[PDB]
Amino acid sequence: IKDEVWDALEEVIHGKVVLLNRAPTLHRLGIQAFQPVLVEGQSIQLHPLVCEAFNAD
Amino acid sequence: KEKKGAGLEFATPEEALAAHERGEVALNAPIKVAGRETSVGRLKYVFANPDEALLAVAHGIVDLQDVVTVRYMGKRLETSPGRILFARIVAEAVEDEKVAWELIQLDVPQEKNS
Amino acid sequence: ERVVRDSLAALYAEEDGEVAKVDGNRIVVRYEDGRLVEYPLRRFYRSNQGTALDQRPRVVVGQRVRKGDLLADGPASENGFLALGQNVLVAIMPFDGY
Amino acid sequence: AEPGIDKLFGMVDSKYRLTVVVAKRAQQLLRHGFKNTVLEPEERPKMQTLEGLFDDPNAVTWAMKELLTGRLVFGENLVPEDRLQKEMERLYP
Amino acid sequence: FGKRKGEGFGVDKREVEVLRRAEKLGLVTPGKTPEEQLKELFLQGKVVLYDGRTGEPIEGPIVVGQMFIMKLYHMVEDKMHARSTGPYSLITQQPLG
Amino acid sequence: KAPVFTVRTQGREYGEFVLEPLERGFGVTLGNPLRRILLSSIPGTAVTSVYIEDVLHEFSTIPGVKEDVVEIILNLKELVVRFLNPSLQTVTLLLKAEGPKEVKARDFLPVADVEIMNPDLHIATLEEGGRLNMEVRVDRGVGYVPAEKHGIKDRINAIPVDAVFSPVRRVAFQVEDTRLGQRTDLDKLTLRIWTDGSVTPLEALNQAVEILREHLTYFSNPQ
Amino acid sequence: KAPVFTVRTQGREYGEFVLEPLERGFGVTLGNPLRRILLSSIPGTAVTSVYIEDVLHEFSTIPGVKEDVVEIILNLKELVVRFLNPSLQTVTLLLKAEGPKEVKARDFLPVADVEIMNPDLHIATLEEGGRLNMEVRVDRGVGYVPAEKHGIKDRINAIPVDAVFSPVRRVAFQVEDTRLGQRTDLDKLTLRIWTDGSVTPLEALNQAVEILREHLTYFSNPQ
Amino acid sequence: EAALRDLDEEGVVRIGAEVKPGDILVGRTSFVKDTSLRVPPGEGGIVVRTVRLRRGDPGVELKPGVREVVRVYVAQKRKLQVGDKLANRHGNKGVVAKILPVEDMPHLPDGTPVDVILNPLGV
RNA sequence: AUGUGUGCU
Ligand SMILES: [Mg+2]
Repeated sequence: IKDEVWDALEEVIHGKVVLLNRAPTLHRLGIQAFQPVLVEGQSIQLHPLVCEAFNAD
Repeated sequence: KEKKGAGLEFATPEEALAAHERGEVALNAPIKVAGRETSVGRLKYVFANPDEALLAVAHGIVDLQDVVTVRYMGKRLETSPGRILFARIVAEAVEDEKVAWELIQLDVPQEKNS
Repeated sequence: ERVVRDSLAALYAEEDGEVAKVDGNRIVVRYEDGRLVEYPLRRFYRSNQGTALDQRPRVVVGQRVRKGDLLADGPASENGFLALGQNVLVAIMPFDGY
Repeated sequence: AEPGIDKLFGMVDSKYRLTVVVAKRAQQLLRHGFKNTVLEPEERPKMQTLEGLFDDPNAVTWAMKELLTGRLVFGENLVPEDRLQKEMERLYP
Repeated sequence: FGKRKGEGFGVDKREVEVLRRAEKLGLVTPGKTPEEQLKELFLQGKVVLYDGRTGEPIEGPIVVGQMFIMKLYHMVEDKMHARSTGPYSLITQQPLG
Repeated sequence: KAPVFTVRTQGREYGEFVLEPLERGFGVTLGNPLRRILLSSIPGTAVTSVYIEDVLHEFSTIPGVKEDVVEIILNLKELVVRFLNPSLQTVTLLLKAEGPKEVKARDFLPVADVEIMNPDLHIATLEEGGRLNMEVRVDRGVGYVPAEKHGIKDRINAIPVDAVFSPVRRVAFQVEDTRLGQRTDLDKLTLRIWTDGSVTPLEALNQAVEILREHLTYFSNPQ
Repeated sequence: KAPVFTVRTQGREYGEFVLEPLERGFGVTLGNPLRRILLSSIPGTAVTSVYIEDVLHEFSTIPGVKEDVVEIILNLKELVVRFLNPSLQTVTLLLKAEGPKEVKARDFLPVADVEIMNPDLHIATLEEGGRLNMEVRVDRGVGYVPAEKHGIKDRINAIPVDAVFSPVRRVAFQVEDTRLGQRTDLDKLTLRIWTDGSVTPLEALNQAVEILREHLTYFSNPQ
Repeated sequence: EAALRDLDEEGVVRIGAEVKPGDILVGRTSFVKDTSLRVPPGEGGIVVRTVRLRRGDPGVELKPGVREVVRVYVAQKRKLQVGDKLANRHGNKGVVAKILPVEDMPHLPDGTPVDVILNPLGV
C-alpha cells in the first residue's frame, strides 16, 4: 500500500456514503449513513451527537 | 453575583451613576454586584461594537460571565460577553443574523430544554 | 500481598537461608539443612484465556532470604504485591470532545 | 448537510420521488457516457487532488446538483419506454 | 512549591490569574498571599494547570493526582472485521470463513 | 514537506488563510501565538478621550442632541483613522455644527496628515437649536485599554474613553485534519481575520509574522 | 526597552534561559510555542535494533541472566548514545562479557566519534557463567518511532526496538515581571529545559528557534 | 520459494520467524492442490514454540482418522492503542479515544505532563 | 450444524 493507492481510494469514494449499525438496533434511527473519512487508528470514529440516537456510549 | 460590597441602590438615584461607580474603584462594591437596577460593570464597561466586547475579554479585563453593557443591532443591552458570544455563534452558524437573535433567549442561561 | 501468595501466582521460599543462583530459568536456595532445592522460573506459558504467565526473579545472587519470602514475581505481582495495571498521573477534566 | 436539499425535498411530491429521480439520472448519466450532463461548462461539481471530478468520480453528486437547476423534468409518463432507452444510446457513445 | 520558591522562581502570572478566578469561585479565601491561596487549592486536591497547546492557563483549578488504572481483557485487534468479498460455504452461500 | 498558503480574502476587513499540509502538532503551535499577537501588537489608533461643551459627566444627557452622551461615546470608538507619517503620535480632531444636521465622521476638520478611513459612521443627529461643539483625542496605542486605566484629561472636564487601538476586530483559528496518502494526522491551519478597514487581514498577518521573527532573534546574545 | 537574554546552564543535562522584558503577555506567546517544538521536533538518537548471541525472538531467556530478553531490551531505550558529527547515521555498537557482574552500559566497546553519556545504565546482571554477546544498532531519527514500524533487521535474528528520538526530556516556562519603571504590566520569560545529555539545552533551544523561523517563512506566496 | 523462506523443518515453519496475515504456517496437501495452513486475516506475529504429535506417539489420544497434529504458538506483544478498554478499581469503564502527543497535553507549572484525562461528567 | 457454559453490549 503506497501513496498512489491511498489517493486513488479517496478518488473512489468522495460522496459515497456508508451505513453504520448499532448493537441492539431498535427504532428507525438505529442505523445511520455517514460519509467515510480515512482516519488512522483501528477503531471506528463516530460523531458525538448521534450517540443518544441509537443509544451508544 | 457576589457580596453587595457597599450599598445596594440605583433604581432611580441620579447621583448613583457618577458616584457609586467610583465606589467599586475605591473598594466598596465589586463588579457584577446586585447593586440594584445595574452594576458598576454595566456603568464602567460600555462596549460599542458587539464584537469589541469580546476582544476586551481576551485582555482579561472582564470575564465572559460578568454582566456589562453591549450594543447588538443598534440598541443597549444588559448582558455578558459570553451570552452575546452565544448569540453570534447561533448567528454565524446559519448566516441569517436577524432570526438568530430572535430564536434564542438572552435572559437566562442555556440548558437541556433551552 | 496475601492474594499473590494464596493464588499460587509467584514462588516463595520454603526455608531460611541464602541465595545460590538467580537465573532467568532457575533460583537455587541455600537451606541451612545442607539442601539446595531446585526452582523453575517459567517465562512464557500461555494462559487459558490468551494472556501470558511470567515469573521474573527479584533477589540477587548472594543474599539471605527467609522462610516465606518471595524469590520471584507472578504474572501480576510487583515485589510481592498484586499489580494489575499502572499508576498514571491523571487529571480529571473535560477535554475537547475526546 | 448536502447541496441544498431543502430545495430538492420541496421540488417534488414525495421525498422518495427525488431518490428515484436522482438515481435513474445518475444511472443513465454513467451508462450512456458521462457526457449527457446538463451543466458541464462552468457550473460543474469538482474534486481536490487535481480537478478531475469533471470526468467520473460520483454519479449521484451530479444528479443532485443537476436537479438544482431547471434543466430537466420528472414525471410519471413522459417518454415511451423502449424509445427512450434506444435514443439515449444513440445520441451518445 | 518549596523547590520553586528556592530555585529562583515564584508565583507565575498565569497562577495569579487562575487564583483570581478561584476567588470568585469560592475555593480560596480572599485576603491571603498567592502562596497560601495555592496551598489551600493544593489541599483540596486541586492545582493550576496549563493548556499545553496554548500556554493559556485553564481558568479554574482542577484536581490532579495519580490513580490506578488497568487495561482490560478485550482490546480491539481481537474484534476487527473488514471484508468486502471473500469465502462463502458450499452448504450455504452466506459468506463466512 | 512544504506547506501551501491559500488566500480567500473578502474586501479590506475579512480574510481566510489556509496553510497546509503541516506536521502533527504544528497547527496550534503556529496558529495560537499569531492570534495573541494580532489581538495585542499591531499598531493602530483610537479615541482616547473626548471633551464636549456642555457635558460634565460620562452618564449625562444633552438636550437638543437626541442621543445620550454614552451612545455618542460608543460611536467615537467605532471610527477608524490612519496617520500618514510616523511623526504624528498624538493628534486632536476638531468638530463644530448646529441645527437640523447630523454629524458624521467626515465633519471633523482635517488636521495635516490625518486620514479618516471611515466617513459615513454616524456620530450624532441634532434637533432644532441643537448646538454641538466637541473635540477628540487620538493616540497610537496597541490593543485595548479600558478608559478607567488612562483617562487622558486633555481638557479640564474631558471624558475618559475606552481606547480601541487594535485594528483587527477579531481573529479565530482552527486546526482541521488533512491526509498525505500515508498519514491522516496532518494538521491543517485555517485562520480567519476581522479588521476595521485600516488594514487588510493580509497586512495584519504579515505584521504578526514579522513581530514573531524579531522576537526569535533575541535569543542570540548570551550573558 | 530591548529584550535582554540570559543563560544559566548547570552542566550538560539541565538548562535555563531568561528573556526580559517583553511588552504584554508576550512571555507565554513565546514560552509555549518553543515548548511545543522542543517536545515534538528536534533530532534525537536512540537504539533501533538489537541482535543477541543465541536469542532468536524477543520472548526468550538467557542462561546466566536475571532479566529476560524483553526486560534487558527495555533498559536499552533509556540509553543515551551521543554522537559528534552529522555523518554518524548508523553506529552499530557492540558488547560482550561474562561472570557475575552487573553489566553497566560503560562496558560497551568505544567508537571513533561516539560517546555514551549514560554510563551507569543497568543492562543485565550476569550469573555464575552467564555470558552475553550482542550488537546494539544505533540510528538517528526524530520523534516516537514505534518498533512495529521500521523493523530494522540488522542481522537476521535482530529484534527491533521502539525508537525514542527526543533529546529534550522536559520543558517548563514561567512568566514573571519588573524592569522599566514606566509600564508596570510587563512580561519576563524563563524557559527551563531538561535534556538527556545527547544535546545540551542551549543547542536544542537554538534548533527549535530555527524550526519556528523556517515555518514562519511559509506564509510567503499565496494562491 | 519466497513463501517458503520461513519453512525450516520438513513441513514445519521455523521458530522465531515473523508470520503475517496470509503467511504460510504449515505446508501440506490433499487430493495435488494446496490445502495448507496459513495465517488468518487477523494477525500472526512471532513464533515461540512448535509442537508436533506424530503417528509414533509415546502415549497420546489423537483424533479418529488423523495421523498427526501440528500446533503453533504464535506470540505477539500489543501496545495500548486507540480503542482499547480502560478502567479502574472504583469501576469507571471507558475506551481510549485519542493519544495526544506530549506537547499539547495538560501540564502542571512544573515541567510534568499528565498521563490520562478523565471526564468529570462521569462522576 | 445444535446443546452446555462464561464474557462483554
Ligand atoms: Mg454500553
